Amino acid sequence: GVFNYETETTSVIPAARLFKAFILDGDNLFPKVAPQAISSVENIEGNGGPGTIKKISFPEGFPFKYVKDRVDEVDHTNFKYNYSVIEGGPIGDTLEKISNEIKIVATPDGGSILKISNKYHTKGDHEVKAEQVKASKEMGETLLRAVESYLLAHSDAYN
Ligand SMILES: CCCCCCCCCCCCOS(=O)(=O)O
Ligand SMILES: CCCCCCCCCCCCOS(=O)(=O)O
Repeated sequence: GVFNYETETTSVIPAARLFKAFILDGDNLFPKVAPQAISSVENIEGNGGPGTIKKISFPEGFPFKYVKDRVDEVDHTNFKYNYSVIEGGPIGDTLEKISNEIKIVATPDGGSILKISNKYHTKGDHEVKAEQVKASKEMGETLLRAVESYLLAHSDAYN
């Protein structure tokens, strides 16, 4: 079955610039701006388009060693990014896949709004724990703020 989780957050970065950096160049930025959140990002196969497999390794002492994500869909026009956690970390005999959908909307003040949907695909009927989702939300938030700060301090990047 599927557990559906949802949340929203704001950014001081315009939608397109944030999408280009935070979403489309997370491979480069995450290990650079938040090394104590993500140690490395490895392209296993593909470009960045649908089907691309990436291996995200976490620092020593983290609850998980790594996860492998698969790019599902990339919409440059509507700033939509869909990806799935397909292996590692929480994935195993209790959890088959986590399908994520991200959308970034412009706001008139020059910022943006992020809408993220998480779907936990469980096999035999595990329960998904509140502290698992809450941890994942904290990770995403840490990544966003660290990228945000970088983009404020590096005006020439991702224009
Ligand atoms: C293994 C996947 C689950 C990880 C949960 C981590 C939540 C907190 C992430 C910030 C840690 C570091 O934050 S930082 O302020 O030093 O950059
Ligand atoms: C409200 C806190 C949540 C903010 C959203 C954070 C989502 C992380 C984006 C990773 C995109 C890159 O993922 S990738 O493995 O496919 O390259």
